Amino acid sequence: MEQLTKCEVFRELKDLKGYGGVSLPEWVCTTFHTSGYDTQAIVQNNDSTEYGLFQINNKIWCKDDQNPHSSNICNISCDKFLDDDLTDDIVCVKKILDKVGINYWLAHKALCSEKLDQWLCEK
Ligand SMILES: [Ca+2]
Repeated sequence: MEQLTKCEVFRELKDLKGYGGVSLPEWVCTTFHTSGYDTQAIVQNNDSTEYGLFQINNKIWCKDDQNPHSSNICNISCDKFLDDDLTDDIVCVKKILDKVGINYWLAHKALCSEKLDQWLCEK
């Protein structure tokens, strides 16, 4: 467990601002509903494990020591998404948006396309 606060996420996701048409308040909203802002969120559900603040699965995007069938499109080890530096997470997230789009994150369409004003930080 290692969470950031809304305002910290707003500071650390600065590169994604505008990328793929998605604003910062959408990403701040999306990520709360995706991982609670916890950089070491790990969720195994059935056939895949999902890592970090962005919940990137070891199925298509990264290499996992316990799943050799991965496509590893991000060409990285999934554990590098469990640390405190979101620099590479952001790189992976740009490849996902290139290939799949922001709808990889279900909270976006469901809870974060409307009324983004509460997700603001002038702090
Ligand atoms: Ca990282």
